[PDB]
Amino acid sequence: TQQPIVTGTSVISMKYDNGVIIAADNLGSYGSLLRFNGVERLIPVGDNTVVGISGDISDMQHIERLLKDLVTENAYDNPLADAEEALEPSYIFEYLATVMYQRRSKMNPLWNAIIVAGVQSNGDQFLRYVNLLGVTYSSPTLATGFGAHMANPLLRKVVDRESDIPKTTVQVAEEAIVNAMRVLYYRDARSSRNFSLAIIDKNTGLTFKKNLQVENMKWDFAKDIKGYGTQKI
Amino acid sequence: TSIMAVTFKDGVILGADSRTTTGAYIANRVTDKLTRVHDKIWCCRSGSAADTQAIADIVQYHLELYTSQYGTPSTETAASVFKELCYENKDNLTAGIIVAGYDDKNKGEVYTIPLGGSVHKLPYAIAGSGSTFIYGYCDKNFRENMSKEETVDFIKHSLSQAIKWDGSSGGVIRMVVLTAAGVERLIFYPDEYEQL
Amino acid sequence: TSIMAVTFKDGVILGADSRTTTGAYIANRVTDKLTRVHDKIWCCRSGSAADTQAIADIVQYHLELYTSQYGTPSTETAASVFKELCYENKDNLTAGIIVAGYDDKNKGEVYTIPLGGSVHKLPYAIAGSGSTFIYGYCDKNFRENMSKEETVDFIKHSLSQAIKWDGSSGGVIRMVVLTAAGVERLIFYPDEYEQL
Amino acid sequence: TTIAGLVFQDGVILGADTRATNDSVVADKSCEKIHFIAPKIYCCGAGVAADAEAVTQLIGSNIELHSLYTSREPRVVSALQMLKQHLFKYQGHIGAYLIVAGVDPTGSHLFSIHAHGSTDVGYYLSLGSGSLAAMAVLESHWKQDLTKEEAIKLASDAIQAGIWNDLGSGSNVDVCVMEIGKDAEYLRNYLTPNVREEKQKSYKFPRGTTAVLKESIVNICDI
Amino acid sequence: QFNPYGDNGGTILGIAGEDFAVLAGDTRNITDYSINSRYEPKVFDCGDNIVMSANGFAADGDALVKRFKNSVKWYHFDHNDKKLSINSAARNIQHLLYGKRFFPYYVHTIIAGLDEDGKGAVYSFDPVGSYEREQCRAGGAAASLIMPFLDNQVNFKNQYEPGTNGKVKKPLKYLSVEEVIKLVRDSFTSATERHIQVGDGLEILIVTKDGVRKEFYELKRD
Amino acid sequence: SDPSSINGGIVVAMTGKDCVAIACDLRLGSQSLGVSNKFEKIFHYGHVFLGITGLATDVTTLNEMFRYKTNLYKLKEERAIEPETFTQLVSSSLYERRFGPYFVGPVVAGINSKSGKPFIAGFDLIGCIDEAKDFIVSGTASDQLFGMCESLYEPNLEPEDLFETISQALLNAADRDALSGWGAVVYIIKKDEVVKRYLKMRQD
Amino acid sequence: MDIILGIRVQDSVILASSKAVTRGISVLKDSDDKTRQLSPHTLMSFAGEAGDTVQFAEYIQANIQLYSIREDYELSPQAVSSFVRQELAKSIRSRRPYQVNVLIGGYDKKKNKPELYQIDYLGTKVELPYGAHGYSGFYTFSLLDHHYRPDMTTEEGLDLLKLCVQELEKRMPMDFKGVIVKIVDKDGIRQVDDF
Amino acid sequence: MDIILGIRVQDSVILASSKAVTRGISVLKDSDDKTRQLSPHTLMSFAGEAGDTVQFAEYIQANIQLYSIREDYELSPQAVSSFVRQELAKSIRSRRPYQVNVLIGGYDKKKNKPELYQIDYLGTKVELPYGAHGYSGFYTFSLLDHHYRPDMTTEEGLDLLKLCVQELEKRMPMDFKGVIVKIVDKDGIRQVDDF
Amino acid sequence: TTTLAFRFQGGIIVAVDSRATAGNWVASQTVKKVIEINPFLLGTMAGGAADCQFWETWLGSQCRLHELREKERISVAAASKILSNLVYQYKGAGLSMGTMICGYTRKEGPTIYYVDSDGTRLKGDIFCVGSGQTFAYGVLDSNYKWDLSVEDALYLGKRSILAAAHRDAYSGGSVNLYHVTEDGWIYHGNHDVGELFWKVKEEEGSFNNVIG
Ligand SMILES: *C[C@@](C)(O)[C@](*)(O)[C@H](CCC1CCCCC1)NC(=O)[C@H](Cc1ccc(OC)cc1)NC(=O)[C@H](C)NC(=O)CN1CCOCC1
Ligand SMILES: *C[C@@](C)(O)[C@](*)(O)[C@H](CCC1CCCCC1)NC(=O)[C@H](Cc1ccc(OC)cc1)NC(=O)[C@H](C)NC(=O)CN1CCOCC1
Ligand SMILES: [Mg+2]
Ligand SMILES: [Mg+2]
Ligand SMILES: [Mg+2]
Ligand SMILES: [Mg+2]
Repeated sequence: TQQPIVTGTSVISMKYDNGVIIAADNLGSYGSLLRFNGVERLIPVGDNTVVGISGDISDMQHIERLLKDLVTENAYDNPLADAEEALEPSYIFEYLATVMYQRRSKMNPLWNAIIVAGVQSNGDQFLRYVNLLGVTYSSPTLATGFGAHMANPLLRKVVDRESDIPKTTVQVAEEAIVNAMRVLYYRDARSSRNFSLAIIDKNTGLTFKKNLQVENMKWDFAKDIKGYGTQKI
Repeated sequence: TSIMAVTFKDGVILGADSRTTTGAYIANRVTDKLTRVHDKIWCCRSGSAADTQAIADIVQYHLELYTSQYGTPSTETAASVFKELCYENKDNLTAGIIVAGYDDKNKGEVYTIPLGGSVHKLPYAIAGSGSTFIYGYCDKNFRENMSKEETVDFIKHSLSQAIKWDGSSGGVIRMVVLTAAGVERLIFYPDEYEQL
Repeated sequence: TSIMAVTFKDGVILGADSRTTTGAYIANRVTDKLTRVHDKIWCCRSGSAADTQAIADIVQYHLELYTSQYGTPSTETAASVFKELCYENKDNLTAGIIVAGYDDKNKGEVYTIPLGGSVHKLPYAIAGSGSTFIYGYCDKNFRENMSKEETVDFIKHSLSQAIKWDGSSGGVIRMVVLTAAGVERLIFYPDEYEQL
Repeated sequence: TTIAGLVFQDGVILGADTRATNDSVVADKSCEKIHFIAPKIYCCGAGVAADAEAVTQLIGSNIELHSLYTSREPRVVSALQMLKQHLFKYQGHIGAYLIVAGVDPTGSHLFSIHAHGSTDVGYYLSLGSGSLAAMAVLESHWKQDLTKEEAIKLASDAIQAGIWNDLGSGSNVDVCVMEIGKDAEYLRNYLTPNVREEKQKSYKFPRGTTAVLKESIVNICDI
Repeated sequence: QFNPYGDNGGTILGIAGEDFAVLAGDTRNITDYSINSRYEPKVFDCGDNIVMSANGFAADGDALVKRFKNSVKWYHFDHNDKKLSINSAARNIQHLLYGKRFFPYYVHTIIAGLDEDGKGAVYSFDPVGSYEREQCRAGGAAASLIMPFLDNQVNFKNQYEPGTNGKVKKPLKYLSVEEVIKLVRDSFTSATERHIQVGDGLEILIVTKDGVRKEFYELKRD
Repeated sequence: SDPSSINGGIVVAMTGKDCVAIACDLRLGSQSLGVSNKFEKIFHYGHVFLGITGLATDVTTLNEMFRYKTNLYKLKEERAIEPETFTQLVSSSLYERRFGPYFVGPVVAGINSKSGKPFIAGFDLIGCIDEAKDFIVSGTASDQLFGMCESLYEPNLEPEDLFETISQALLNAADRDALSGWGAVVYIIKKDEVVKRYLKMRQD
Repeated sequence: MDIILGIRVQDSVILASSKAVTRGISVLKDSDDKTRQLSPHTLMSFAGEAGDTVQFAEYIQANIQLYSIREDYELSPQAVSSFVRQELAKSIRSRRPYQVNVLIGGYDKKKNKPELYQIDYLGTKVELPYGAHGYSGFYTFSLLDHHYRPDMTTEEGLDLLKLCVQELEKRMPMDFKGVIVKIVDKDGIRQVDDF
Repeated sequence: MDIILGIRVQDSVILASSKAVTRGISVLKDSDDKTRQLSPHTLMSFAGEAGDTVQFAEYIQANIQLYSIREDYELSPQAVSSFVRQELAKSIRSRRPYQVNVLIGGYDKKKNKPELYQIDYLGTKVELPYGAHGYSGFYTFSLLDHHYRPDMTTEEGLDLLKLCVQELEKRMPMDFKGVIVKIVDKDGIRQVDDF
Repeated sequence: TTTLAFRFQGGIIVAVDSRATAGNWVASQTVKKVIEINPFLLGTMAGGAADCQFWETWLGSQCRLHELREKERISVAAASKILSNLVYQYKGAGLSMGTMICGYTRKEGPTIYYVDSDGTRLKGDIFCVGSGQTFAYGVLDSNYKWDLSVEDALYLGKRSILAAAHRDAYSGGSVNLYHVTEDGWIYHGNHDVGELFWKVKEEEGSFNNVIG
């Protein structure tokens, strides 16, 4: 049993016709203090998987090292390490899900919420969630923390069920993710403007975008708002 | 919350961010924390929103009734009414108020009233959760008898840093200028102050 | 406590105040918080004095044994050993350590290790109770590739403000300069830094 | 609860879902959360159901008497001030969260009120367990100078976001439109996206299925 | 303090017919007032013509099913590919659950299939492994809503023959698969209306001598 | 300790075609001990019927209180109180005890004598009104009653059909609750006749 | 105070109440009468917290005796029980409630019927053929469910009561030092001196 | 378990132990023998937490019986009491201590003397002319202080014990259902079947 | 729960109810509270449902192993003590169990041993265990004699559970009856309380407190 110290906020994601998108801001908060402004919380594993992590950053860095060590270990005595025996999203997830549930069962959890986004060998979209309790679930849209409350409603308007996935292009899906990140910047007190976004496509592969910024922000209406009720100046 | 009031040559300027939070959710991102108790006596509010609004509404009532009977009240008088309410109800209030006002006799004055209900007259004052991060900055950069443009920059730069480090602070930087000339409202958006 | 490490053109400088408190009593007013784990790898300690000393003594042992076998360890390697101890014993430790070191290949490097046991490589770092008061100041005044004299002034001015506002910080400002030239100790007394 | 309010060109609009909950079970599938204060002042309620209902009725009663006394149309700021002073007095123990909106001689207004007595001014607001789902939609789509047709769409969308994505909220969408120089139009069951599907079977029993011990006529009349 | 348990909501329902059995569950997964997924399967084919669901805390439910599926695999290895009978499966599940008596799997478990005479079977467990064979059982959040209905409609409780005064009970009958599925669908439609944690979809697994068949039906998404 | 489940018991009400039905169990207990098997929970003030579950001392106290209030209403108004008005009186009376409430789950049932319209309503302990078209449930087996009502109920049932539906809803819900049962009473209410039936049920 | 029983037969009500008064370690008394005559045909037995029991009983007694003088008339058992219930129902929301449970056994001279009311400290009233307070009912209700008939004589009621007391003496941990038995009928209230 | 008494007279030790076994609400048994014969001239009565009492007694019995077979010799009462005390003194600092209090009454065949040892669950041993555990001693020690003499016969010891039991039956709240009495002398251990 | 077992002239009567509860929720009305260990041994079960089922099933295994090793039927004393020693190891951990181990052997005659989860083990003629024990005791102790007919003894055990099923909120469902003799145990049926209650009321003229 511990308490999280340095923390990362929402990770958001969705499936589209040919793949998956995942995104997360670049902040490490120390309670209310916005302490570390350059923290990468999307961690790629090979060229077919991105693991997005929220919660405790020390435990994130531990998980990052486990995944790095997992790639090394898979390559050992494996002539097909960059081909038919490469790491799949489903393998990487199940490993993490095992660890998360084991750690909660020893009453010493890894204080995180994790989304594994990727594309499988057969082209199938992979998107699954796991957290500090070992609770797992999949859905066309997934989000952690504030993202669950705010991003999912917006992303579900694009992909409301399984049958909406083939009808959703990468442009529409990315647009929805970028809008969701702006909404979270308006409304989450432990979020930041700077974020990273990753697209894993079955045709074009892994596209990792760094140093994105929330833009086209509406603040102009603020000038007219005066007082808290009766004040006119 | 990040709030400050700064005296300068021509009078006084109040400054505040616009963020209100319920835990980590931003309940209101465009809040007006600069609130009028009299024509040229304003206050910056921090602590419980319910408590500071309730106090500010009572003070506005007291000064309106003061004005009907005795003419324009001094800034010292306004600070004293704030103090009386804060001190006597200290067990039931979470209110940290900065009172700022312009007389022609006294010019610009700033009074800070922290949690206890004590009063402190100061050249400038900073308060709210985000103030902790700018004590160092404000002490080094404050000068007495600054110009209007210098004092606007001093507040803009100060609250910009407070906003940057405090999650509880953010949004627009509102300011209210109090001089002989009158009352001027200023607003500064993220795209302006973030790049400072 | 007020501690910081700052990279600059020629290498890195560590800085600290000298106050140790048991509640409000100053148990030691001349404490040395800049502590040597290797020839040109030092650390600044904050948190429990017992814990940080116990950790620092173990790291010095590990790096001494690293040096016997594999030659001079990198600053990254030193930070990793600190992290390993802090992270794995997070339930039983209150330690906030800044690791600073000079290689000839990597030049000056600074790693901060807060309570959780996470690692963060940064151009400069600030920590301890008194750091809260200078986030605003340090962000506005830090530049990359400063000279030695500029970096000494930056630290001196920064910790001066931290000392001024934090009761837990105070005494002398100790500094340790890490360059190719060697290791230089600096000390600055109250009568010097208070009047800045 | 998902309640919301937003302003448009020459008016203000309020929205609300129709679900009430007791622990994890639904207490009401069709409850009216948009409340009457004056002919052109309405109140969305969330929180403790009896509290939000009682506090709006009390202030509505006192607003009516004030209007009669002064021979004026009541103002939204009066309802606001009366609600917040009452709620403050009770220190949050009356757990009512309210969005107050209306039209009066001053113009159109939109406020929120919390249980402890704090008030906010805004162009778009949401409260209740579904506020985050609703605010996500409002932050994505709200702009200045909305038409009435766009405003009803956006308000209903904001409530729908709560209905679908929040377990606290559900059933139907109630709307009230308050426009300048016009009668306020109250639109209960504006949307009905959650009608129960037809059942597979009829559970109507054969008569005499239940075993009875006694029968008697009850005298309900006088004398 | 760290709380190792959670509540993922949902509801499940087992009904035993004459030569078949059904295990139904809603596909919604929740935490607090958030929907995690609208389609997260909760009822699993475990091999050997046995279907299983462990409703409650989903992490413990997945862990248990995973362990039982593995128990079936090792039963084959250790006993010459012998078919694991539903009664034997039930006793094995008792030991899996009681093994964690002092740090329980926070789930209500139901299994369904056919007994060794080919008749429909449903077994029902508490979190620490107590179990019994039943003709009828609902489990989870809305179990309190659904079970009285099943007492009435499956076991004909409080129902009498008309005109007998109240002295000849409605005689017990097996229901057809078509009749059971109607009662399942109405149970979940009803439970969705009044329970906030029930909704989105209904997935029914039907077990007969021929194997395991699936049926899916939409439920209200509010 | 929890005042709403010391004594136990249930009330259910339903609407039909030109009729309403209200029903209750007969148990009064002290937690596990069954004390009385004749504790009726349905009362009437003229043609308006009130069921009350919860703490039994408050059930009795509120019955006496609403008898008092409706008697004075009738003397002043020169007419019997109607269900819609009585509902508001119940709500008012409960909410005036907001911070020291009666631990009860009242249920109003009746037919408006002027419009002929069937009417039912339910309340929480502090007076929040639920005015349902279909049905209202209350008591220690309210979850069970919700499940029975939500599946068994259909609209516009004739009086003698509605009797069967409400009876089966009550009986099967009570049998799944330790603190309910021990007998049951069903009132079938029409515009100018009311039939009261005691049900045969299991006595455990 | 521990055990108080009540049984209503054909033509009378019989109240049995334990004689022990225990303060923690010691049994201070073994002949305590846990009852007050409220009126000539109405008897109230009581049990609960020390002090509160007698204070409440004597308070009720004084009020009913006051009523009797004012109106020159005996209140019905039903009326006395309703008065007592209201006083307890008032009490439960007080600063310091009366922790007292009572049985009221009366003969209604108008209706020519014995009546037994059981009221707990919350003000929970029930009319019963037989009643008990505290742990007594756990043992004695199953007996009374088996052996009771409404048309029993007073002698049969006493024998049925002996069977209840024997069961309590066998299975209860506390020594309650036997019971004082009192019969309430048309002729008034009398004590059975040998039990 | 409630009352265990012991009295050492001229030529014997008399142990009296209550017969009731109560689990909360009900008296499950009224004939329970709260004693074990450790050796032919040594008897141990016991009282304390449910389960622990019998488990501890039978464990001590097995160890003393084992000693007797190994050495073909009976340990003195003093030696048995010291063994028992050490087991209880070891127990008190365990993960889960034995909550058991005992009396050990024995006849030392070497010294031709009766001996009574009182040991509590902490391992507090004392040799006494008369002893008791729990609330028994509060009533019975004042009696024994008054009436005891060291040169009393076994019959006088039993009469003095009747006076102790009568006092306990009068003043204790719990019904302990009488006592089984056992006498330990030169001839061994026998039960007094009428008491 | 209401379980009883008593000794009489014609052997042992064992009667139990059939209800299981999770708070005030009635979890089941068809539960088996008697475990058939062998043709001469029965166990009643009250307390934790899992605890009872698991450890009394386990007890049956240990009793089977005894007869394999010793070529002889385990004694009632020995069987009860295996279970009492087991629960004693778990003392404090939170096991909840109350059981009567009832059986006949040639060396002992008919024997009943009460065993519970706080380590108590008692031999005796009459026991009632569970939330409804006090109600069963009321009826049982009043009509108990050593020399009832097997028919009368079976009825009294049945009637004593019925009494408790009625009054105790947490007891009910149905009554399972057993009779233990020299030759073994004999099942005497499942009797639903919803039919038995009314049958007994009419024939006996009892339960005059009820509206019938
Ligand atoms: C359900 C939701 C989505 O939370 C809404 O907030 C809804 C608003 C209903 C209300 C709106 C204005 C018109 C009148 C209807 N609220 C509820 O349904 C409310 C939820 C709730 C429950 C408890 C609570 O405790 C602090 C806060 C909010 N439900 C109720 O009030 C129900 C009917 N009653 C109770 O839960 C019992 N009360 C016992 C006394 O304490 C208060 C709750
Ligand atoms: C019903 C009565 C009157 O309590 C009986 O004692 C009854 C015996 C039923 C049992 C007999 C042997 C066959 C299987 C059924 N006991 C229960 O119903 C029992 C009551 C209970 C509850 C909790 C408890 O905690 C230590 C002890 C006793 N009910 C249960 O065991 C129910 C079915 N399950 C639970 O309560 C859930 N468990 C989860 C983890 O902790 C244990 C409780
Ligand atoms: Mg200092
Ligand atoms: Mg919803
Ligand atoms: Mg029942
Ligand atoms: Mg019962």
